[PDB]
Amino acid sequence: GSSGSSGMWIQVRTIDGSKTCTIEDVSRKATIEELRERVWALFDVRPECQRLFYRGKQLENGYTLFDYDVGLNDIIQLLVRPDSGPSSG
Repeated sequence: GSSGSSGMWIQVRTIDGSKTCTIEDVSRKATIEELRERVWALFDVRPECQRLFYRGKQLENGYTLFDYDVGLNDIIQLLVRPDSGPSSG
């Protein structure tokens, strides 16, 4: 199945620039949906509230790093959204 002796890591820095993390255990064919989960567990921010930007390109979800051709140790600006109302299912 998912092969890859060595794993991939990236630096998730907040657009503002206050805190930076280093997500590990990443695959070249790893979907973005799986990535958010991490940033959502570390920064405790929903996968929809937290925004990911790379090279001035609003990173999309559903596709795999391969699709976007992401590099190893690539910095991606993280922009989270505020409450934005009590809106809740």
